[PDB]
Amino acid sequence: DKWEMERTDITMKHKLGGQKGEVYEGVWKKYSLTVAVKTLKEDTMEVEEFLKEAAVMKEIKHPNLVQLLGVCTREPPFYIITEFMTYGNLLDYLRECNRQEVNAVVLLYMATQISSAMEYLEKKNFIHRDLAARNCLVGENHLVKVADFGLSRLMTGDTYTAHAGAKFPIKWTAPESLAYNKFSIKSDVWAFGVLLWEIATYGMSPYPGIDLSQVYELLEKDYRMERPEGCPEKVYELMRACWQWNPSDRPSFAEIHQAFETMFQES
Repeated sequence: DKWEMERTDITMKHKLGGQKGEVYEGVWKKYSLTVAVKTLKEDTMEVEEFLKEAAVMKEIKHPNLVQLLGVCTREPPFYIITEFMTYGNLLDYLRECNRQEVNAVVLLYMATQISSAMEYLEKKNFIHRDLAARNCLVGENHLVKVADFGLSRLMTGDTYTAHAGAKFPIKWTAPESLAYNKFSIKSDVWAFGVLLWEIATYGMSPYPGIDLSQVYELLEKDYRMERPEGCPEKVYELMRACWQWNPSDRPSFAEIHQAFETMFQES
């Protein structure tokens, strides 16, 4: 493909973290450009899987989804090269910020950006399956982008059944996923509600102190997290709409983005 790069076009500079693989800060030499590089650890994740992740990322083009720049797929070790985001993941960012700078209007701006990305995936027949603040990245001037290594192809809106034995992040996971391993764009909507709660609390852990093995049983009986201190009523109403028991009663991402755009532009 046009995406293929020579391995010697990039040089590694720093390690950022690991694992199923490692992520490096590197340099694209001809352009003197700082980039991010994801590598495949041998032998953790299967190879065809990794390569398919790259294939899918080739079709993605949106200001709030992390942009692919090139791949190395001819020989091991394999690389996926993307744009570099200066300020790391959104969870640590919220936990460590100056709240006088990162104020209410900024929180609205962040939600608007993320929902724009999800509206795009909704139109293009993709699902994410691990939406959470830990998987969003931050740049200068409160720019936010969603990481997209785990996208799956799925017509809007059919259902994907996860593999037997899979383990989920329980406090972000929709009830139909917890009980029957079923995922759709509506389970992405549920998880988005939890992400909004993360943003409103500047990165607190959800359902504090509540034993994981009882979460499902509470959701069945209509327990939901309470309205956070300082959270606007309309935003909380949006949260609660995202957490309706029946998937078809939950709003679409186009509606959610419309609502946040209006709130942002009115503030």
